Amino acid sequence: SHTDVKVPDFSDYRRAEVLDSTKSSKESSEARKGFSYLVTATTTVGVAY
Amino acid sequence: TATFAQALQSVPETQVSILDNGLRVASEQSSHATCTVGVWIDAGSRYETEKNNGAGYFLEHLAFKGTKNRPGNALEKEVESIGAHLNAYSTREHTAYLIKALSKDLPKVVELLADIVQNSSLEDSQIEKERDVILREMQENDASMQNVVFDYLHATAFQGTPLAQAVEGPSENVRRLSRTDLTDYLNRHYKAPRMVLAAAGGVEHQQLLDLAQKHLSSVSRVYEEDAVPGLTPCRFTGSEIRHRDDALPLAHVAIAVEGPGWANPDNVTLQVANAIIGHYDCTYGGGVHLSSPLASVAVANKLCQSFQTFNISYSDTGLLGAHFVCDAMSIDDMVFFLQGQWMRLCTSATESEVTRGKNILRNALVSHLDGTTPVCEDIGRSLLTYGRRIPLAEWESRIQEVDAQMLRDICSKYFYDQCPAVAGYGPIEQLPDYNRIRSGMFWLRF
Amino acid sequence: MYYKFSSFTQKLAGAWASEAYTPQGLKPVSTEAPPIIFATPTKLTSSVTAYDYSGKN
Amino acid sequence: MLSVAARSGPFAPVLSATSRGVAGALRPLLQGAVPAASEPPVLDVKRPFLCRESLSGQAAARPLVATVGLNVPASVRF
Amino acid sequence: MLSRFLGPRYRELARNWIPTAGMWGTVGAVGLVWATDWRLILDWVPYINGKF
Amino acid sequence: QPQDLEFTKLPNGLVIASLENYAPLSRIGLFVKAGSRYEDSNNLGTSHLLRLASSLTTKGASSFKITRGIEAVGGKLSVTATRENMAYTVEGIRSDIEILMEFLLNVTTAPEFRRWEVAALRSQLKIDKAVAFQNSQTRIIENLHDVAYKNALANPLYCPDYRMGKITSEELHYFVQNHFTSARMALVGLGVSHSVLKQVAEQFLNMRGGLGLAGAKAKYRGGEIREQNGDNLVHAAIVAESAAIGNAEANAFSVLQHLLGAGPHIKRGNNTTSLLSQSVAKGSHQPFDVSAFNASYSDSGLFGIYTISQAAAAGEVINAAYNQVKAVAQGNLSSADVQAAKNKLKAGYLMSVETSEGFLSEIGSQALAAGSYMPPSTVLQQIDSVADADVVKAAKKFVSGKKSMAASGNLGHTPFLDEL
Repeated sequence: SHTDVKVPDFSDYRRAEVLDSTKSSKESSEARKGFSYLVTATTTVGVAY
Repeated sequence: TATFAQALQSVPETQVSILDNGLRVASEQSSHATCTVGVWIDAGSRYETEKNNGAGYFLEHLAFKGTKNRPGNALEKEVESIGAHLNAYSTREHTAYLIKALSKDLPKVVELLADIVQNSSLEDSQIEKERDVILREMQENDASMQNVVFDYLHATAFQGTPLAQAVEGPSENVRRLSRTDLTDYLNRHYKAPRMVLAAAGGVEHQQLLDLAQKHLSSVSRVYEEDAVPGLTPCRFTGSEIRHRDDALPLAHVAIAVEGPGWANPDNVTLQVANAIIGHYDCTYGGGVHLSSPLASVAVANKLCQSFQTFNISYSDTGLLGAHFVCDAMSIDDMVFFLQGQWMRLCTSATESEVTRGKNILRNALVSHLDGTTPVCEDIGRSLLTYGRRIPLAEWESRIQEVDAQMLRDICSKYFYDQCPAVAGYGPIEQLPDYNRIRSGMFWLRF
Repeated sequence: MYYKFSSFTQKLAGAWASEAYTPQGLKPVSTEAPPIIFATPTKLTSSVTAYDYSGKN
Repeated sequence: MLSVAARSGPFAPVLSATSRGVAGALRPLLQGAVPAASEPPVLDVKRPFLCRESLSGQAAARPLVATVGLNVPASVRF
Repeated sequence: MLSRFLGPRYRELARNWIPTAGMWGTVGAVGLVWATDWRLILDWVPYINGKF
Repeated sequence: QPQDLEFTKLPNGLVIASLENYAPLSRIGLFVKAGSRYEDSNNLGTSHLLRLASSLTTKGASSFKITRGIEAVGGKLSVTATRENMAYTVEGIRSDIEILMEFLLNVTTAPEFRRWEVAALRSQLKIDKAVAFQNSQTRIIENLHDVAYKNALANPLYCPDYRMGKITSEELHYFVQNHFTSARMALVGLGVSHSVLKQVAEQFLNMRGGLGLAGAKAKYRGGEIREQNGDNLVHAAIVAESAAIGNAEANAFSVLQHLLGAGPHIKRGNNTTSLLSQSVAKGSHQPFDVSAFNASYSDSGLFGIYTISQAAAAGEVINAAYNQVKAVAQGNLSSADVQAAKNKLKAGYLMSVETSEGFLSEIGSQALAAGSYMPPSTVLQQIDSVADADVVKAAKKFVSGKKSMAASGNLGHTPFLDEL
């Protein structure tokens, strides 16, 4: 059936803030995209300089 | 004469009473000669531990195949003795057994429901027969691509949690399914404080309360281990599942974000957002003059076969998004247009669209609650989710609080710059990469 | 015949007699449930022990 | 019991066809979609028979015999 | 011939788009000040008073 | 308690009925005796395109105005069609009923029927016929009506493929000016007072006055049709002629179909009380379903059996069902099963008039056929006044009459009508 189709574990790839399947997301999600857009922002500052 | 708010005020109130067991007995009375009486149980597929995944569905199968008091099809004959309709469903969070009947047979039907509550005989030959029937209807439900996409979206949106597993479970669980685990599931998930006996139509609340005190007294009241089963939260995962099978003629794609839940009131505002976008399929007769911009664009450019928008809510979680079936050669373009509409609701929601969505939501909320059966369903799910039956006047008061500013604030809260869950099935080569979709979930012009 | 719990709305909608009350097909037997093959299955493990406080003794 | 469509129990939406010009607030069950099917081939038009002399000989009188050639066009006789 | 663009919906659209356009004008002004080293502005910013 | 249903027979023949429900949403519908019964062979499929032309340009309201006006208030406009009558129903909030009735009556009285709009609409009717023929019951009931009647009811609900691209605006205007006449209109309203409906009907619908073009008089021919399409299941419908609507024999045939099996009562039920299901289940071991079909129109009816079975076991299923009906016709029935069938019929009618849209359909149908409303208690008393000898006589009329058989599937083992 299509109910046999199961996603395997990604625990060897996930971030530390979303490793737990019991706690909810959307609490640390803004911190994660803040870190990623901070990396993007400082790269864009460097290339603009 | 009467206005809309006065007419909603004139709707009768749902009477709710309690038992010593913890049963919630609720009833809404109208002037109909028929009635719908059902039992709603807070036990879905979310309460299973991955080794009893098909347990509630298999109980729903064996629930109508005889009891200890009424062995076998004679039970069915009883439901056909009075001309009653016996229906049931199982969800990821709820289970319901409901009977439509007349009012004059209102005692015995309650007793019949009580039988299916607490005396369900599980014969082993019936286990093998219903195992074959479950395998047959899972291979039948594989043909319907919409349910496959729904299950794929739930599997990829809540990975590693008890909300990813399907209602019916995997096939191997159906093969090795014993009777002891069904008895354990019935013992630990069919207790009295997780049950609502709901009646709608030509009923009396005192007579129904007396019948529940007679038949539905002492259902379980005991956890049998002094271990209350609870529900941990389920982690939403922005991810993507793509089932590529080019032999199918059409492709189904669903894109969702994480929803707020049941008790969070902005649900109502999010309903208005869906009412702005709406639904469309090829059998409609509006042409290019449809009010929804997505529907008008899809008609004009011949993009999609059909689309719909959903706001599915579970206990402090949910999915919120769109699902469309279309040919391969349009898929990417449809995604683009859909994302544009979402960002429009995040940036430039106007007052006329908000008023139209509010009118559509009022029409949907009242037009759903016609007849005894959806009213009984509303009562049971309201006492199970909110803990109370929310009146339609309170829905009207909640709709009237919505203007364009809080609508675009809520849409910026939930839709804007968020990781979606994408489920695809069919010729989905032109379905864009997840980086493209995540880029399309925000605007550079804001 | 009257209502089926569907249409992505968590509600009962209008359905036919052959779709709401006979959801199984009229095929004689179920055909097959084919397995899924993969490169290499990943490892699944949990971590919730954490630690405790520190002090004297 | 009038209302023939409602009098027939299971065959209620088979004996009556319902469509809409303006979509409702409630989403319909079984939205449905036309799959991309095949198309018939395009053939040149044939001679009409609007006089009695051209209809002379057009009526069948023999068992029908098909013939497929390799480099001969496929023919049929009545 | 722009009398089509007179109405309450277009007024609400423009009113929604004032702060984003103002912020983009602020970005363009700061970018033109920084890339040209204008003495009318950097002499007022307290940190950048070293090259002039 | 809401007010009683109240009627008014206008001098132009229009029948208006209103019930003040004090409902939050009002539903208002016009019922017209203008089905596919009234098409001859030169205007086939006109009723299908007229059904799909409910949002075209009218006088005073264009297509854009109609769609954007009904869609802004949240209400809906829909149209349903049997083979005998159509119904244009709008529904919406009671503060919007004035513009909703304006839109409904402008749609249903004076459509402009422009050429380019129906030229756009013909592809839509092709798509509609494809979606409607995606299932299997619709095609076999359509062929059953094709073979059961020789005229005036063999005209299908959906436009034939040869007529697509051939319906013009002139024959749509001709059909409207013949069959949308005021002597065959029932304007019914739930949630609206009689004053508003009466004043709108007197102010706007004095355009046509005549009785209209009628005189169909459908006749029975019988026979069979076979559709070899290679499905693993075989669908079969074997019917015969039966009495019309509005008679005691129609109630006898309804009691007979609820005795023989008239649809499921239990989700994934075993159909214990259905006699045909009992006979096939004692005869077979395969998945199947056998039900009883009854379609009783104003002048004639069709009653019979409908089986879906396997390709290799269609003959035993059809023979078992026919032998069960033959056993019922000989007098092999008990009074408890007749009482159960009567209770099933009463509950089925009362559940059919449960919701507001089914109730309004019942109001419009009884207002068209009789000009008044029978209360449901009188209908239940008419159900209760049927003897089992009338059921035996109805089964004997079905058995001893000429038949119409429509079959679809792999019909290698499917018996012909001479072998039943």
